[PDB]
Amino acid sequence: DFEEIPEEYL
Amino acid sequence: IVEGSDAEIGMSPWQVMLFRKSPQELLCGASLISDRWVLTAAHCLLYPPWDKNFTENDLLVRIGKHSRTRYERNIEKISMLEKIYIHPRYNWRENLDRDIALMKLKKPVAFSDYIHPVCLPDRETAASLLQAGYKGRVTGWGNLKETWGQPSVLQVVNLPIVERPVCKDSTRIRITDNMFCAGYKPDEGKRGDACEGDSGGPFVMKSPFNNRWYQMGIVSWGEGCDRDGKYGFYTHVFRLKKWIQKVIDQF
Amino acid sequence: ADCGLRPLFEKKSLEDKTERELLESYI
Ligand SMILES: CC[C@@H]1[C@@H]2[C@H](C(=O)N1Cc1ccc3c(c1)OCO3)[C@H](c1ccc(C(=N)N)cc1)N(C)C2(C)C
Repeated sequence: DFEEIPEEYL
Repeated sequence: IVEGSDAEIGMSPWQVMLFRKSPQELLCGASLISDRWVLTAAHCLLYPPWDKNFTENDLLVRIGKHSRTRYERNIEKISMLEKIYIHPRYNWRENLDRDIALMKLKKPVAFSDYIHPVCLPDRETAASLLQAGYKGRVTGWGNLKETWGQPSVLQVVNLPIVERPVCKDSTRIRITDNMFCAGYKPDEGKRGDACEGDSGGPFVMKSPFNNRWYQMGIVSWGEGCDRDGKYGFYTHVFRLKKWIQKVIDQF
Repeated sequence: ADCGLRPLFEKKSLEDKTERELLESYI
């Protein structure tokens, strides 16, 4: 259920 | 947090979320203690019996949050870990003695209305506030119930520090001077506890002398959540402060 | 330091809804 985080962070 | 309440915006601006990258989930709570250092419980990152040993690259810290699951655009900041430091005498075998760890961030986090460090106690802060019956505050995004759900936003509960013999008498685990326990006794009727997912988050107290928030404790352990006759146990921050300074002074 | 002083409470002299409970327990 966690909203996706900006790709950069990952 | 069990029998807690929704936090207010900016109520706990030092609250940190330890977030696993893949699979994307909440790892633990933590605390911002300066622009590049985060404080958490050792067991959040290292617990061999369950084969837990997270590396810097396995996670992120999320600061400024309120919502548990939302990416809080323009509010939250997400930082990468430069290096993890675990107390070398953390006793994961017996009782979680010295349940404490530091994480250094890759880049300083910018403070904001939502992001702000908590103070660490000195001897007199500790001597003045860490008294049975004095209440502290615990915050986190952990479970709302021992078994069954999860919160949509950050939860908060205030709980009184408990007399050492009562802490002692509530458990078979051997208690050390580097722990304290907090919570209401069955007689008091009021309820509340930390629970799964709250680990590593802060126990804070507001000094009546200088009106600042100090982090006295770290959510460490307990048996179930909000059970009658049981109490949450917290790492004694002031007692481990020589190590905290040591690490920050050195690195 | 400015540690421990929240921008949206202490710094603007606002109290959150339950900090008095804390104060009230400090004797
Ligand atoms: C990884 C440790 C886990 C941890 C920790 C918790 O309590 N553990 C069990 C424990 C306790 C004492 C010990 C020990 C293990 O090894 C030696 O002594 C934690 C926990 C923290 C607080 C509370 C509570 N206040 N009720 C409830 C739970 N849990 C949610 C886990 C993540 C499973």
